[PDB]
Amino acid sequence: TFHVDFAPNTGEIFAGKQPGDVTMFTLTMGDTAPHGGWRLIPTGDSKGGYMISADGDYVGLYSYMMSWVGIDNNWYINDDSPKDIKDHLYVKAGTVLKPTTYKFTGRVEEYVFNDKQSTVINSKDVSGEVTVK
Repeated sequence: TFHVDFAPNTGEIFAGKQPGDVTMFTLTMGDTAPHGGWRLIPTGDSKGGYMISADGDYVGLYSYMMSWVGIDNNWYINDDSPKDIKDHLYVKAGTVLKPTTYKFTGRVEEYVFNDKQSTVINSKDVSGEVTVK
């Protein structure tokens, strides 16, 4: 019922100063069963909303669909609906990328609301690696 697909850009990205926004990873989340929302928690070396290169450089990522809350270490979206949500984790135009492989690790959490509080009903560890030349 609950499902999470997470994946590197299936395309090819090349290094240098990116002339447009570019998606590093796609993030798709959905459940028909009832629910209030979704959050992505960047774990490990990714804490803070980063991907990390094979060389050790940390590059910030943005979410198309979700709001970023620094003090909690998560992105979140409130959404009552049965449709897969498709989000892109991307870098902004102007971001300098290197010829290397970038890694992101996180945890997606599905929750439900109860008038005052939210409560986690499913959870999945996501992980991926995207290469550039």
